[PDB]
Amino acid sequence: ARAKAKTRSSRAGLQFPVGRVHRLLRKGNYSERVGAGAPVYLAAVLEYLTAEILELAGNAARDNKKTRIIPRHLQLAIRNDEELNKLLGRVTIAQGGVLPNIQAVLLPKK
Amino acid sequence: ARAKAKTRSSRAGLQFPVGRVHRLLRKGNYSERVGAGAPVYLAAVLEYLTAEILELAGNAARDNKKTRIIPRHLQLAIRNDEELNKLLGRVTIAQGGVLPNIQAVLLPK
Amino acid sequence: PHRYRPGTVALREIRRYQKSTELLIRKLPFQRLVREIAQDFKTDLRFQSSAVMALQEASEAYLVGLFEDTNLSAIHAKRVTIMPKDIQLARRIRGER
Amino acid sequence: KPHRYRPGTVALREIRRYQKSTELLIRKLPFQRLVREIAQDFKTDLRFQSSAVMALQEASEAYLVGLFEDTNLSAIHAKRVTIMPKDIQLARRIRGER
Amino acid sequence: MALKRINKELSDLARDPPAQSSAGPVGDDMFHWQATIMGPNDSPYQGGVFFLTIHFPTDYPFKPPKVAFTTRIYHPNINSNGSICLDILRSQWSPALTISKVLLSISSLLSDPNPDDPLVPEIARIYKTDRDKYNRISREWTQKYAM
Amino acid sequence: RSRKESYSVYVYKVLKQVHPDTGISSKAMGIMNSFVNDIFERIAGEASRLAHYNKRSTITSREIQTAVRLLLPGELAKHAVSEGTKAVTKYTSA
Amino acid sequence: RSRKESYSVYVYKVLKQVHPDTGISSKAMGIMNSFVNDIFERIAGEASRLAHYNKRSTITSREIQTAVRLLLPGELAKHAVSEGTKAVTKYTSA
Amino acid sequence: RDNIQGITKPAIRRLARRGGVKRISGLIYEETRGVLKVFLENVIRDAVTYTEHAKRKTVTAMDVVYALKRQGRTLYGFG
Amino acid sequence: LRDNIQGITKPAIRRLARRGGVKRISGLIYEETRGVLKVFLENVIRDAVTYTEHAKRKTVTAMDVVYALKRQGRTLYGFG
Amino acid sequence: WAHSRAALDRLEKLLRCSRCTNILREPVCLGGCEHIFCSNCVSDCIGTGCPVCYTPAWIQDLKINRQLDSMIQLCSKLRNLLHD
Amino acid sequence: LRVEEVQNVINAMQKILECPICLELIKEPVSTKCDHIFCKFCMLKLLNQKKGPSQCPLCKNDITKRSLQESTRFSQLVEELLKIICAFQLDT
DNA sequence: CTGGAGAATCCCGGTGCCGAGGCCGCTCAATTGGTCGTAGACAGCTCTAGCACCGCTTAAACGCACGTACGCGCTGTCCCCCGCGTTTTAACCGCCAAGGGGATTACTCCCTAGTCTCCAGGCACGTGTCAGATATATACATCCTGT
DNA sequence: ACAGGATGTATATATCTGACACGTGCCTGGAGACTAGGGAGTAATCCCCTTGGCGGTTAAAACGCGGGGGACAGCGCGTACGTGCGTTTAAGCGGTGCTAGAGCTGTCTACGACCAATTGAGCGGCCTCGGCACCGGGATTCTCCAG
Ligand SMILES: [Zn+2]
Ligand SMILES: [Zn+2]
Repeated sequence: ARAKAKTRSSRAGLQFPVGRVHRLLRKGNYSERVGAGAPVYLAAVLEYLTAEILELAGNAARDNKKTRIIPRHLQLAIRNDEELNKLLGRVTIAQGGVLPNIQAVLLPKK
Repeated sequence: ARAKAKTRSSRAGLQFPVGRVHRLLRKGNYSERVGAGAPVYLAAVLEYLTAEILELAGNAARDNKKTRIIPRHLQLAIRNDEELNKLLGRVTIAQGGVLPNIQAVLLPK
Repeated sequence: PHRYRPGTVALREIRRYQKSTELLIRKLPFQRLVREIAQDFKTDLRFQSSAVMALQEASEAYLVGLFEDTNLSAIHAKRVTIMPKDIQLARRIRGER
Repeated sequence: KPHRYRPGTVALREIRRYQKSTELLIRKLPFQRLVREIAQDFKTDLRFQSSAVMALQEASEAYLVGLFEDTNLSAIHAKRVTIMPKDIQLARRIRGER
Repeated sequence: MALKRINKELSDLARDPPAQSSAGPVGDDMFHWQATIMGPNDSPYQGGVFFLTIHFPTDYPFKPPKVAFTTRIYHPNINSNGSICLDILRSQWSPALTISKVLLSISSLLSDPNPDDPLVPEIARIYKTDRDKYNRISREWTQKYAM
Repeated sequence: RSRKESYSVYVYKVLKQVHPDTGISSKAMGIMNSFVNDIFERIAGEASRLAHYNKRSTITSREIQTAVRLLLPGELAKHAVSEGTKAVTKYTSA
Repeated sequence: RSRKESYSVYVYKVLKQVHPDTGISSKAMGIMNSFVNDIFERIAGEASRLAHYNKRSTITSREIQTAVRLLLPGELAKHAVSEGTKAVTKYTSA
Repeated sequence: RDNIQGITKPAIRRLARRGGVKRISGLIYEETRGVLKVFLENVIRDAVTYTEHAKRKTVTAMDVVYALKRQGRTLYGFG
Repeated sequence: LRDNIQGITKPAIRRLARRGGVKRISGLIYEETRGVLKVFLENVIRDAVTYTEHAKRKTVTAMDVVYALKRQGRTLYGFG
Repeated sequence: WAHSRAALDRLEKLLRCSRCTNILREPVCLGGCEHIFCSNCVSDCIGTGCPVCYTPAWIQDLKINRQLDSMIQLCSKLRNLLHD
Repeated sequence: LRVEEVQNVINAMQKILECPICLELIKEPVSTKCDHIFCKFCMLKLLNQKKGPSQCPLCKNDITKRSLQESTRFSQLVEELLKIICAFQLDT
């Protein structure tokens, strides 16, 4: 009888839950008060990050002729993208493996 | 008319401030509540650590025939005691310099 | 009879392992190792399968990183053979010793 | 007859001289000029405190002396006593700056 | 994509022909092209026209074409097979490169051979040690090879 | 029967929006959720500090944008700040 | 005319209690203040994570000693636990 | 004990091969397992002190993840 | 304000390296030492200026400098 | 011969300054923000990332609009030849 | 009158706005900070033929993929100037 | 391998100073005394999951020969880096002057915490089908010894 | 450089299967509406400190020249490790069984946040003298060339 409740995520055209982010911020022991636009901005930033990661992983999986993302595609994508590599150079992925590279002196004379 | 004001540091037999640590913890945005014994325990830990640092620095300074502790003595003590070297291996001391060492290969023979 | 000269089987198995993702350490001896490394701190611990897999993944990642760094050291030393000097040099440069 | 030491003895004596004291080694005025030139690529007409430029210094020579400590051991592992540009790049790649 | 890229390359050159040099297809196969290049002015090759063929790759322009002389040329960086050692053809290849431009690079190499990266080491000795008689060797070859 | 929260549904919507014909394995989905949690923790910790040091008490868009700028490398930060700002602006416009 | 906080008095008291006839420099005093701060934020931040991981809301002596055991390597942790427990026991005795 | 020998020589060889190593000298296996065990008590000592602080008698994967997190070795895929 | 990266003189670099205790230095070290020192500068001041401009002040404090050093895992003592 | 005026008008509508609304003075677009103002429009507005967008100037080096300067000078010649 | 150099200048514009790497009329601009212009998909075949950092196509090195931005300053002008040129051909 | 010459280094004494050390407000941040709502300790039930064990498979681990390719020691070189005298340049110290911007307080108001009500979007739990794993039969690329 | 034999190695088709993508039921956390209170944004003012310049000193830097140590290419030798094959062993799987400890709900009380009144502890400021930095001079020692 008041109004139809619209989610704050749909208000800003986002899929990530703005309310959940706001709750985590207020219960995350970060400050005694949190601004209104902070969760909206944070959700958009996280959405951009995960979208870039997902599109790179999908490109890798389609290059591997698979329709499901396994950790190998994520490892290859983030370690092939130079800047994502430095952003996530200090993290370890289970079942991710390493990258195919051979030192120049090790390969035969040919 | 209530009672003589006794500091919580004097209650625990410490020189480090206890109420000040409690205030810092409560305004430090770590939890909405802080236990009573946590600041007391933390003040004792800090006092022990700084006492070790100061006694090592004083020993190093009296080795160098000086009465005032300068950052050179602090750097020497930290990099000489391996335990504090491991604790503080990622911090540099202003005007701390380096400890005199030479690789055996470089020394002439 | 046929005989591969030393240097090609190594390269082919490097290629085979660099695309693989399975764990290179056997599960049982590693579980027995961790169960005895952890027993000197507290008696009769219990471990979850997820926890032991996490230990195995983390230690294998650390080892493969250490090996690629020490191989870099080996090429820098004008060699192709790993020797413990390179292991120690990498350990000390990375600030672990 | 002029007196000349063999190459290396004065090198070791000036190793000892600089490994015992803590004086600043980089000239302050050109250092702060370089720092200001670095900063002008981000914001114009920025003002710097003497304490800030001194802290930037303290960080600067500390990082350089650490890098040189690493590359010296890199060179001696290379079975030589003269540091080469490849040694410092190896040191910077091992630690993970590239 | 490779074929269409070829079409516009020949189209504009048709409306804007090069001053001296010329090129074109030798049939329906657009990947194989023949070109006639004349010796640079005031150079040992002056007066002679050298003939060469072009082999477009399957992913052109993303890869350099295979080009070699069909006319023998005396050059420190060119062999008797017509093979040419040119830097832009190996490493700094870039789709932005066009047939008209790369041909002028050849002319420049004719005027400026590169003994530092020889394909025939002996000719490189000829050019650096005495450029004067290297001209004499180069010019006589043009009469018997390029004409 | 306890209810636990994850980001799997949102990650799945983002995937079906970017590549409408791609799937996620359970291990990969867990890795993605852990990555998102790690990024959230980094951003929140940096923003909370930036608020604390300047004697501030509120987590606003400006210092979280600043935290993103320090943590995200290069033009990753440039795209992220722009996309966050447009989202906040359009949220405020309605 | 603002009022500024430091640990100078307490550091000086501990110095005089340990070595009664040893001086201190101003730069050394600043380094000591920075060190004691850095340790304070390290311990407090670790105690915050210990409290949050166990779904707890109070930072007590248990979480602080757990953090001390995590950060202090070996012998200092053994000494620090003993000195802190002695202080807590004496405080509770009064 | 003797469980340190459980990491057999071919296991070190194949780890090195995944690392890009061409050949191994005989003086590498007893050092790799020493580095491995040093890392193991570096991590397990934190994992168990998390568990005992949790009033738990088992070692959870979350505690291991936290122990790796403090040592700059964060792990993805376990929550 | 241009052309002071060469202001880091050759004897200054030699003295820095000898504080680290190197015996012999090749002539091909100075340029890439300039380069790496450069890179460290735009790695630190890039964060320092952002710290300053967030507070809406045009003067860079030593507090912000040590702040940027701390956030890169190379904390500094002696400035607060 | 008649649509030429409409063409020219659309030309300045797509190229003229939106702040000045007259002849441009070495205008430079900082990037993703749609600013067609002259450089002197922002010569004193440098700061706050942008006069409008408030997007920080990541391109510290002057990304000179060589192609756009070419376009505006060709627009000048088309204007000159059109108005005989 | 003066028509011939009018079309010469028209050729000048269309040359300046042609895909330097592709010779295809750029329907909507895609520019990097090097201010080069692509007709789309040239960058994706660039990033497919190699698995590393990209190299600047006309210039030396100013691209690392996806550093481009959706420049729409010429998108409206492409079909516009095409309409004027075709109408002017029809007009005269 | 054993001695003088020189040069740097170390050790000792007189001198001036400014920074460490100490004392006087005083103000606010510490204390003390009540009060209340609540989070953690504690008890009890449980059942998921971890621990232990037995039997069959066989891949992987282990041991031994070999011979070859790489680690490593000795040799010559020349050129590149180091020790040192000389001239120059700009760092460096001291002083002075203008002011812009950092550092406070007043005050308001507008943003945000807190609360109650309502519901739907997200989580727990079946659920079948297709992407993916595996077998087997290939075609095919690449090493390797002989020519 | 080339070629055939042999060992891997990429490819396609067929077949099982269980993990995922979806669907359904349900609830609590998010949303809407309202309220009150203080965080801070703006304006005004004060002045510490940054910036800029000028002038004299000189110490450090640039430059150069001789010359010798070492980085390097080369060669030869010798042990050590990749490659392969025959002989185990224990990982691996499965299947079963047991129960301890994690995980949940329900109480209940100590206990920490909160507020009000008070006072003394540490800080700003303001002296004051000796630890030391410096200058000068004499004694000690290590490298180097000659013997
Ligand atoms: Zn304008
Ligand atoms: Zn194109």
